Order: sequence, then structure tokens, then C-alpha cells
Amino acid sequence: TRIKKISIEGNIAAGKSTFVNILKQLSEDWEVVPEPVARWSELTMEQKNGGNVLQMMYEKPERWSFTFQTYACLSRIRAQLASLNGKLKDAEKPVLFFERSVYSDRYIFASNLYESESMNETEWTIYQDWHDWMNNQSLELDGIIYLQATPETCLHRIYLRGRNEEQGIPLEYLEKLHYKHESWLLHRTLKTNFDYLQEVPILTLDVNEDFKDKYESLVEKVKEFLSTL
Amino acid sequence: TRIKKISIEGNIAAGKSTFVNILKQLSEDWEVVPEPVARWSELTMEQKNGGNVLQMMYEKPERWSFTFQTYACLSRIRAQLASLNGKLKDAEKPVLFFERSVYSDRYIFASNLYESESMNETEWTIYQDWHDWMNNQSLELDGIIYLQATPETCLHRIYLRGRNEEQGIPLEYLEKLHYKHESWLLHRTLKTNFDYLQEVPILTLDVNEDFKDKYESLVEKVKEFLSTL
Ligand SMILES: CCCN(c1nc(-c2nc(N)cc(N)n2)cs1)c1cc(-c2ccc(CCN3CCN(C)CC3)nc2)ccc1C
Ligand SMILES: CCCN(c1nc(-c2nc(N)cc(N)n2)cs1)c1cc(-c2ccc(CCN3CCN(C)CC3)nc2)ccc1C
Ligand SMILES: O=c1ccn([C@@H]2O[C@H](COP(=O)(O)OP(=O)(O)O)[C@@H](O)[C@H]2O)c(=O)[nH]1
Ligand SMILES: O=c1ccn([C@@H]2O[C@H](COP(=O)(O)OP(=O)(O)O)[C@@H](O)[C@H]2O)c(=O)[nH]1
Ligand code: NA
Ligand code: NA
Repeated sequence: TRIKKISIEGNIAAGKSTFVNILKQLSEDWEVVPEPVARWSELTMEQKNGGNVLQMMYEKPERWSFTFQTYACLSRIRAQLASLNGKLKDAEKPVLFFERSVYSDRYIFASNLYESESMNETEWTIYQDWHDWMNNQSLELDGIIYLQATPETCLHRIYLRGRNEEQGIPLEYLEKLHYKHESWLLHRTLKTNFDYLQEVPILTLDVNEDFKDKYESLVEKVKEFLSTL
Repeated sequence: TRIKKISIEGNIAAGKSTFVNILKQLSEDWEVVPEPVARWSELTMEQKNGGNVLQMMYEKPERWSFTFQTYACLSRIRAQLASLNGKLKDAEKPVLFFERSVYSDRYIFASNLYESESMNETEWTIYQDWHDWMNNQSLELDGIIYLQATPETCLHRIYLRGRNEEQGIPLEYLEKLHYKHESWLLHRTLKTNFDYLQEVPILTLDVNEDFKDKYESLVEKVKEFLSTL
């Protein structure tokens, strides 16, 4: 039928990859689109390019932010389109869960990088123009699931996940991304250039408590949420 | 009916803008898409972004080449699409003349910048990946008109046109772009990643001689060329 498109949003190490890999196994009608950036962290040319630009960003973010953000967002659009045209053709209640969205790319990561002076105005305006247009009408979302975790939980989970590149990330940075997520998905203060987002239903799940072995209540909320869409 | 799409290709200051502004006036069925880069050289946000990135390129091409090439090519695709959907709806023999193409963006300018070490491998591979995909199937060309001028003619014409930024451009650089045009459009040695280009008819016009007041023979070749398409 028509595939339902649901973004999973949340801070770094909130548990989106964990949650998405629980969901995919629970239904034959349920597919996931993993985040390209997450995959970058034998090799496809995307993964070669992605690792290089990721490493260079850790060296010099004010040189590479624009390049990274454009490639991260292009790679997400192509992976989302491939799943939308390659999967759930024989599903009765098809749902595709996106690990983050083109909207987190812009309004969380790229925005923060502009605010941190890692992109100058021209870079940021070119990026927004490119983004507005690269999204010329489809990946429009039926709903968003916000996995809400404290910056402290995410810091603890970065430690748990043990990526060497990430161990130095300060709480301040996580606090900044946290505040952007709260503004966009909870208080809904943040104004985007995508009218329909104002209307999109948002399910907010508290995932401060470990859920890897105790996720049934979260899944019950997803199923109830999906039934309303 | 179906709009015929014809690229006008050639070196810097060969006379493409002059030739295109002669053609547009000769038929109500004939429209032109001026090159965004040419327009960048009151202001739309594209022109603000375009002038900034153009000026920065003259300062530091190895920093800005990727950003410039992506924005130059996006701006061309949107301007070409706007003309294809906004013009010649009531024409019997509609023709849209493109000032250069997405193919000159890649195989002339972006290629040269990679070869001049102004883009590193990752930048060049990201750029080619983005280009391959941003062209996901339409702007496909019915034909190409190659305005062929010697590097010396183009150097003389850069002098004639009197842009201050351009007066220092060496003959060596023009010679390099010349050789890329000869490889792509005359000898057809250059292999692109667009199969159908192998098949596209090419009209080659010698424009070493001034044509501003003496263009009737060139136009007669265009009309004969168009009749075969
Ligand atoms: C695990 C985080 C990795 N990370 C980033 N990831 C993304 C990202 N974009 C997407 N579209 C999707 C996605 N999944 N991820 C953007 S960036 C990162 C940050 C810095 C860094 C370095 C320094 C700073 C702040 C510096 N500022 C200067 C002082 N003050 C004015 C404010 C702070 N911010 C981010 C570097 C590398 C990477 C990979
Ligand atoms: C009038 C030309 C402007 N110009 C350019 N224009 C484009 C361009 N791209 C499009 N997609 C469309 C389009 N219309 N134009 C790309 S670049 C330029 C060149 C240098 C420069 C500076 C230096 C070099 C060569 C340096 N190399 C080092 C030594 N050796 C290894 C080889 C030479 N090449 C180009 C700078 C600024 C601009 C704007
Ligand atoms: O309830 C949870 C959720 C996540 N994790 C761990 O926290 C880290 C980050 O999770 P994930 O990679 O899914 O976070 P994402 O960055 O995808 O949001 C990983 O080591 C997970 O195994 C955990 O122990 N309990
Ligand atoms: O037959 C010609 C063609 C061009 N020009 C001049 O040569 C310069 C470059 O022409 P144009 O801007 O059209 O070149 P493009 O860069 O568009 O190929 C300009 O000063 C033109 O007026 C000329 O005197 N005679
Ligand atoms: Na599944
Ligand atoms: Na006309």
C-alpha cells in the first residue's frame, strides 16, 4: 500500500540505532533506514568518502563542515529513496523508520555548525538553498518519534559505546544539541521552511532508563502512535 | 510540443553569451538559459552567494573549488528546469539554448580544478557522486554547438570584455580548457559517465573571426543542424 514514513530523532547516543534494530525485527511490515553518518563511523565509495570527511572534520571543522553536511544529507536522501522504492512492496501496513531525517541534518547539525562558526554565512546560505531545493517535493514524514535523553545519559552512552573519536565530546556540545531537539520537537518554537512539519505528529519517549531488555512499553507507544496516523 | 535542448559550449570569452543573445531574438520559438556563473560576474540570494564564492575563489581556489562547483551546477540545474517548465509552451518548433551544461561544469571546470589540485580526491569523488546522482534522469541534450576559438582569440576577447578579475588569466589556463573542449567535443576521446552523450550530435563552429555584425552563416548552420534533430 502507501509506506508510512517515521523519523527517529534524538541526541547523539540517546539510543536511536538500538531502538531502530529492535523495531525492524518485530514486524515483516517494518523496515529501517540507518543513518549514513552512523554507517561511516570492502568499503563502498560512499563509506571511503564518508570516513575521510568524518576524520577531516575532527581535524578542522571550519574547513569541512559544508562538505560534510552536503554529503551527509545527499547520502541520507539516496538511502531513504532506495528503501522507499526497494522494500515493503508486499506489506499490508508498511512502515519505514528513518534513523534521523533531512530536518535533523539542517536544523540540528548544520545549524549548530553555523552557530559554532564552522560554516561562514555564504556556506550556511548556500547549504540552506541547496537543502530547500534538493527537497523539491516523496520523503515527507507521517510522524516523528523523539527519543528524549538527558545530555548526561548521552555522555554515559557515548562512554558505553566506546568509539575512540567520541570519548572527548564535552557535555556542553550535547547540551547544545539537546536544546535544539527540545526547541524543534517538544516546545515546537523552532520555525522550519517546511510548512507541513508544523502539522506532523510527534511521539516523545523518555529513554533515560536502559531499554535494551525492557522495551515493550516503548513499542506499545509506537504501535498506538502508528494506529493514529 | 517537446522542447529541443541544445548546449552552447566553448572556452572562456569564445563568444557564447554574444551568440546566445543573437539567437534568442531570431525566433519566438527560440529561448536561452544564461549561465548562472556568467550572471554572478537588487541582488537575488543566489547572486549574493555567487559573487561571494567567485571572489573567494580568486583569493583561495583550493579552499572554495568544491563549494563553487556544487553551487554553480545546482544553480544551472534549477535555471535550466525553470526555463523548461516556464517557456515555449505555445511554440510550434520550441528550442531552448543552454549557455554551457552540467557536462561542462564537471568535465571542463571541476575536472580542471581537481587536476590543478584545487580539489583533493575526496572533494572530487564527492563532487562526481553528487553530480551523477543530482542528474537522476529531463535536461538530456538533443545536440551541442561547440563555438571553437583559439586560446589567443579568447585571451584577446577577455581583454575586449574588460572584466578586471579576468585580465590576469594566463594563456596556459585557456590552453588547458581548450584541450579539454577539443578532447570532449571534437576528437570525442573524453569518456563521460553519461552513455547517451556518445550519441549526441555536435555542431562545431569556428568563431575566430568577429561575428557580432556578420553571423548569418553561423545561424544558417544552426538552422540546418536543428532540422536534422
Ligand atoms: C558525534 C558528533 C560528530 N560531529 C558531527 N556530526 C554531525 C552530523 N551531521 C549530520 N548531518 C548527521 C550526523 N549524524 N552528524 C555534524 S558535526 C562532529 C562534531 C565536531 C565538532 C567540533 C567542535 C565543535 C564546536 C566548536 N565551537 C567553537 C566555540 N564555540 C563558539 C562553540 C563551539 N562542534 C562540533 C567535529 C567533528 C565531528 C564529526
Ligand atoms: C573566468 C574563469 C573563472 N574561474 C573558474 N570558473 C569556473 C567555472 N566553473 C563552472 N562550473 C562554470 C563556469 N562558468 N566557470 C571554475 S574556476 C576561476 C579560476 C581560478 C583559477 C586559479 C588558478 C588555477 C590554476 C592553478 N594551478 C596550480 C599549478 N598547476 C598545477 C596548475 C595550475 N586555476 C583556476 C580562480 C578563480 C576563478 C573564478
Ligand atoms: O537503552 C539503551 C540504549 C543504548 N544503550 C547503549 O548506548 C550506546 C548508544 O546507543 P545507540 O548507538 O543506539 O545511540 P544513537 O547514537 O544511535 O542514538 C550504545 O553503546 C548502546 O548499546 C544502552 O546501553 N541502553
Ligand atoms: O565575435 C565576437 C564575439 C565576442 N566578442 C566580444 O568578446 C568578448 C567575450 O564574448 P562573450 O562574453 O560572449 O564570451 P563567453 O565568455 O560568453 O563565451 C566580449 O567582449 C564580446 O563582446 C567580439 O568582439 N566578437
Ligand atoms: Na522488519
Ligand atoms: Na526568442
